[PDB]
Amino acid sequence: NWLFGKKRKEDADALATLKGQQNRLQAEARNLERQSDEQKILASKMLKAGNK
Amino acid sequence: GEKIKTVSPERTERVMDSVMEQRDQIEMMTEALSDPSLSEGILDFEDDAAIDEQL
Amino acid sequence: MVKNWLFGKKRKEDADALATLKGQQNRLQAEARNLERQSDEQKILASKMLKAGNKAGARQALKRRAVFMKRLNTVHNTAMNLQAQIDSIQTATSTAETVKAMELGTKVVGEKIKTVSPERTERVMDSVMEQRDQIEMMTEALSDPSLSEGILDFEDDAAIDEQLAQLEAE
Repeated sequence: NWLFGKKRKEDADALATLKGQQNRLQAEARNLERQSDEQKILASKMLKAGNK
Repeated sequence: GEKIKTVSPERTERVMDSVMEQRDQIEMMTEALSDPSLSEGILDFEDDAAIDEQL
Repeated sequence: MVKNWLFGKKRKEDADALATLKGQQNRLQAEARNLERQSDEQKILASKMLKAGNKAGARQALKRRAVFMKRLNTVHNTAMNLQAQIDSIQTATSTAETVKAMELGTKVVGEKIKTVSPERTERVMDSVMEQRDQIEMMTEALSDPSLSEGILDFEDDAAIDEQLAQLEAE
């Protein structure tokens, strides 16, 4: 009876937790990619400016 | 420290998880046995119309 | 009559630890009382230095009193910390007993749930439903009105219709 709704709620909560954690990981990956692109452009710029 | 090592928090988590699971299983077993579809059994084909008029 | 050897051993150890903590707490309370007495004496002395016409001595006595009250505060806080440790010991003991009781109950209910599983209850209820259906079909087969009726009107109730009409007119 009422246990079926509880099971559905538990599955939905577990999926919500997993998706939220995946959202944090995707945000961190986006930040890392931003930093890597910035770093590549900076390296090209300072090689233009003459340092190895 | 000796007490905390004996009854660790992981042990309490296991005990409470077992209590929750067993409570769920007792509820499901005791609601399976109480399904009104048996004592009802045969239901109105007219879908309560005769009992409506009786009331 | 089961002896719990380890339980009694640990009980003696915890009782000795509680006795040690209570004794040190009592010592700290006595020291706090003595420091309060000394502070009161210093305040009386400060009052006498004020009356006699010696403000420097009054300031001296009040500084000494301030040191005594700071020591009193430190002693009182230490005694409160010892009380907190005693409460932690008693809370850990109670929590251990609660977890043991819960584990015992869980063991019993687990044995019951394994014996009468939910699949077993599903099988029993399915058998009850099937047998109820078969009893209903058997007991309605035997009650078909076509027998006691048997021969039905070829005119299809016309004669009985007119008989009912004639009895109504009667």
